[PDB]
Amino acid sequence: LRKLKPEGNLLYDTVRKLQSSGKVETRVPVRKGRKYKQKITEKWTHKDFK
Amino acid sequence: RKLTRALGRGEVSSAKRLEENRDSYTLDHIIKERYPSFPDAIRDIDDALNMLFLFSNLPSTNQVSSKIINDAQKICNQWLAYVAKERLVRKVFVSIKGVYYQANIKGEEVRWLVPFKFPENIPSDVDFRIMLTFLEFYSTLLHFVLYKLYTDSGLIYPPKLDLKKDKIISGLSSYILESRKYDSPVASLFSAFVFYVSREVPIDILEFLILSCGGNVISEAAMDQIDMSKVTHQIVDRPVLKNKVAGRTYIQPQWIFDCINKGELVPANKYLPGEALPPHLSPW
Amino acid sequence: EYSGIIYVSRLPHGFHEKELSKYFAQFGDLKEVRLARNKKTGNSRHYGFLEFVNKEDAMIAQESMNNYLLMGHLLQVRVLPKGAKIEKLYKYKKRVLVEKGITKPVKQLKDNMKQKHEERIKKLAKSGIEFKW
Amino acid sequence: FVRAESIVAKTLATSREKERIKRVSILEDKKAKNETQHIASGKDFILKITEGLIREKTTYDGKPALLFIVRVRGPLAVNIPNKAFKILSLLRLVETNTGVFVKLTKNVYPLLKVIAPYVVIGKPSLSSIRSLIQKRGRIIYKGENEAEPHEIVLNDNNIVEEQLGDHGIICVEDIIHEIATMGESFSVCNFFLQPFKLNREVSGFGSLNRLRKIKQREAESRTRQFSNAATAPVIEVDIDSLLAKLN
Amino acid sequence: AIPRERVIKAVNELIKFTSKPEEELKKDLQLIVVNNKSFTGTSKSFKLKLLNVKHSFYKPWKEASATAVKDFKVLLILKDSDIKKVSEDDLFDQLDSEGIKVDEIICGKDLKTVYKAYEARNAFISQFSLILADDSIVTSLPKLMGGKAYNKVETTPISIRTHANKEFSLTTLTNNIKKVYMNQLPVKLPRGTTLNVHLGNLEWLRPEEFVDNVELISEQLIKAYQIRSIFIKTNRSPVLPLYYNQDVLDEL
Amino acid sequence: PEYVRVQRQKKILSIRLKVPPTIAQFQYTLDRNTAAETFKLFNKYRPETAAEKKERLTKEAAAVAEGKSKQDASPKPYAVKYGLNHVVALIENKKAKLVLIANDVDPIELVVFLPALCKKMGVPYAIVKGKARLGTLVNQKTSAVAALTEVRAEDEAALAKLVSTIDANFADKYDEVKKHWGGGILGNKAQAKMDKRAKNSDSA
RNA sequence: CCUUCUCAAACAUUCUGUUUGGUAGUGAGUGAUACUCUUUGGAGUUAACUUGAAAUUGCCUUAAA
Repeated sequence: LRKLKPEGNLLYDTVRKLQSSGKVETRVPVRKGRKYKQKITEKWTHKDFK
Repeated sequence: RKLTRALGRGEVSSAKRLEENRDSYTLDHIIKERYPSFPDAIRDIDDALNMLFLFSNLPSTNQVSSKIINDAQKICNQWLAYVAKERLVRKVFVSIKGVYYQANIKGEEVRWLVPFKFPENIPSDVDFRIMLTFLEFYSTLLHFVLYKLYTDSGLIYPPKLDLKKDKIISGLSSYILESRKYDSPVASLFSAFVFYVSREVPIDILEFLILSCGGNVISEAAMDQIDMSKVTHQIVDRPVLKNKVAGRTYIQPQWIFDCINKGELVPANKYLPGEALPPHLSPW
Repeated sequence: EYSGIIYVSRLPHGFHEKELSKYFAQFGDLKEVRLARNKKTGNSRHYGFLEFVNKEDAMIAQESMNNYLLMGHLLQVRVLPKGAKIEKLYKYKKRVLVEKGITKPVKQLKDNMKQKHEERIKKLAKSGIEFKW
Repeated sequence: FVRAESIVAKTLATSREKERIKRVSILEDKKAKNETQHIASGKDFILKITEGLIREKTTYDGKPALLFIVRVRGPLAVNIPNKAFKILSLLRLVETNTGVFVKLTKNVYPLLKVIAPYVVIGKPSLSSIRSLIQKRGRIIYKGENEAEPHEIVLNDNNIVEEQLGDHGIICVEDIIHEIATMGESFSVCNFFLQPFKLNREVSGFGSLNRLRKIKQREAESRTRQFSNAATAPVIEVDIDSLLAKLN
Repeated sequence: AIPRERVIKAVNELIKFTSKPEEELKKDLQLIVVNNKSFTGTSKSFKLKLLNVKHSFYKPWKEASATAVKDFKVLLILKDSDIKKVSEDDLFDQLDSEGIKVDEIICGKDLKTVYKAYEARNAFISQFSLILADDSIVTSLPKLMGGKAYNKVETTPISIRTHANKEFSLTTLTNNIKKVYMNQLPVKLPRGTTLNVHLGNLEWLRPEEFVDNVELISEQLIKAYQIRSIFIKTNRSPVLPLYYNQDVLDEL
Repeated sequence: PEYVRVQRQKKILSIRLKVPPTIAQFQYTLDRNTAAETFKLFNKYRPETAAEKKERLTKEAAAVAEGKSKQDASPKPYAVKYGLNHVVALIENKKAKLVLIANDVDPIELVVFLPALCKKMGVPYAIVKGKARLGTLVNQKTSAVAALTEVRAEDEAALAKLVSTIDANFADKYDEVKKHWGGGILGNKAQAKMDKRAKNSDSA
């Protein structure tokens, strides 16, 4: 028995069980989203500096 | 937002006073409304023990803070000590994914899996936050269940523990039970026996079974820090065991598993190293 | 027409030449930098000089640091007049002690002491002191 | 931008740390030469913080003892001197919050005195060692297709026999026994353990997490000391609590 | 031993030189210069040797300072945690019987917070002419009070054993300060052959007391450092070669 | 939203319109370095929080219940003065050592005379940007002013150094505030129009 | 924009006695009396006094954003 090597991951099994129960939605992980550049501009306190 | 204001104003003492003046939300009302007829709550217990035994084994990491892992290990040790004191175990099934378990609970069956105590990688692809919320719900549910099971038996809860025992092996010996026949046969199996175990065999998964059967257990790992005057058996799995005492019996760890699966106390001549064990003779 | 040479003073301890180079380099390239130090010790004298490759950069850096409090010191800087030919300002280090004796024979210094005793007696007698022997 | 005040404070803290390292190396050379006539103290010392906090002191006595060094951030203004950087690289304590076991010895005790501010020290409980080994075990690889230059997690017990079996070492429980027992060839197990990278005490930067980090820094200031005397006893924090917090 | 009659003639000549007439206060100081082949091993050392004395030389010093603007005072320093235990009354009730008094007690944390701003550090240190400090805190003092205090023997801290048995036995500190006031004449040991002890104003002690003190000091110095030569002088006076040992030169 | 355009047009009018010298002395604020040093110094003497005040009240009550020297056992207080009327009263006495002045008080008239009265009495003063920063140390949403009538002897040297730094950075650097009326900046489109006109009038 | 060496031994039980070791400083300036050597090349020391930490030029990163 000391030779035994664990295989797989129990977390994947619990996630598959929660999905088979229907309790949780499943989908590809989302990434950071922004449809626009989010334009930056210098502050007036700095822009007026000479 | 109030803590953010207290931190941005520089009055850290006000932030400490605000942190002291708050309490976490309790789910117990949800546990009551969701599971009337407490045995019906036992019907869903299988997912709770599984998720808790899973989270207890994974290494501490970000989004865990390890406090949840500590509460899970505590609840698992308490449930194991209760199953051992009540000798509720009835079947076992070792597997590559872990050591499966089964035990009666007021006559209801309750299967559960115990992950092997080895490091495991985190894929990070799963939504960990939902697993943490499910773990919190299952923790509140199993906490209420263990409280009811302890009050029904009259044992004090939460059980007291000797801190020195936690510093040695942190095993099932922690959280000793005490009050404020046996199932015949599966309970009190190996009665009066005092087993010994080699270091290579697992100590937690095996000691819990021999203790739930009522047999005494000792491990060489306890000798690393610190009698063997009463041992009647010595589990061993080394490819070439060191010269055994003629008066002491020796057997492979597998012998306990089939003996629990059957309860017939199969002869010791089988499972003697290095002889190959029967594959599993699994109950299911 | 002020030169790009710059004078500095009231430097906090540990503001060695490496720090003055790392900080003033952000304003622009500097042909040289140095700091005064005691000849007998490595401690800084809390004043130094610098030279910018561009004269405008020197006055620009001087405009900001002229009253820049730092480590409790009211740091000051004044652009030097034309030229000023930054001077030696040697980077003195803590000189090690070194013995150079004894080398003369012990009999010679012993006779010199035996003579100097009577010489000091005659000298104190020259001052009117009555001490004898 | 360098923000001159920052580089100035850093240069001052580095000069102070270098003066402390010179004061420690002078006593180390005087002890290696056995010129005890001028040394400030004739014996090594060690101290154990305990929970205003209780404190105690005892001579090291030269007896070997297990220890688990844990890298820690700070002092904030001190850039690492090359001497301390080499002493840390010898212990492989890069990536702060990294930890590694060490066999304390009279030859190794002075080295801890130089890195003492950089790392906390203590005596982990055997259960803490079992947890550290079973939670974050990792192993180096060689030969052995998919490629050798790749670390692998410590799961297969058979690899411990394939690699450490020339010494008679067996499944990881035998390594745990060799580490707790401080047995022969224990250093080979230390090199084979791939020192654990303990997780940082708390992720945060939120308001509540900022309060937690403030309380942690306050406890660290209450515990850690920077006397820089070159003779102050090494601190011996209860490592089991730090591991229960970090693990 | 050095002849006592020669020291008597020397102190009489010094009394004559000072009897000739605030410059007189500068001119009245007495000292005993001493030479050696290599003091302190060539390494710098701020430590002072507590020379033995047959009489309370500090008592006349305070008795003269009480009428003088110098306003002689004794500073005290202890472990930073020990200041809370050492109430001023605990020293007052014990030291009034001897008539000595400590003007102030100062924690070592005070030197780094309130006695910084070097102008104030000198204005405060100048008031005291006999600093005292714990054996442990004294090593940290130079980083705190600075090196200017060590330039003068009056401002240099004197070690005191507050902890004979560990954890603050007060009687140790009491008897130690008493002996330091009544039977000790601390003096620094600097680099180079030159050295001298501060005997204080010539007017205070009687000439026989100065002779006995110079004799005990020369005896302890010959026993300890094998002084190459000895001299005594009034501040402006030329050194008097009252005694010298040629035998020390043979080891040079 | 109409309030947004209203405040924006108000700022544009404050920028475009000429200003008397007594106004616009604000925005010649102390430099961020000396201001951060002044706030690091003021932070040591923040007013006691109400919890600490109740703790000191319980301490003095326990002392009077058994001890002697009622209301005298406590150490002398040390906290920055912040009341506007109290700050003006501290001037012309004259116990004040320094008088901070927020540049962004909503009624500009409330503080326009403070710099002049400080120059008349000679008390050191400076116009730190932001009333909220002055109020954060005060344990109040806004205070508009700060002052130090007393300080610990250990901090007296740092206070004199900060006073000399504020003087060198403001009292001398901004001596010209008495003249050279502000608010003369023109609009961007009008600036480009006048520039193109001046270029075409005398250049190709 | 950091903050400084805040104790170690031996005889000894003395309600602390004795002995040893451990201590590199902000710099500049004024200035009186001298010692050692060293080979005139001059280095190490020796009462005294001023000061806003003052000053004109001596060949490892989750303490981020």
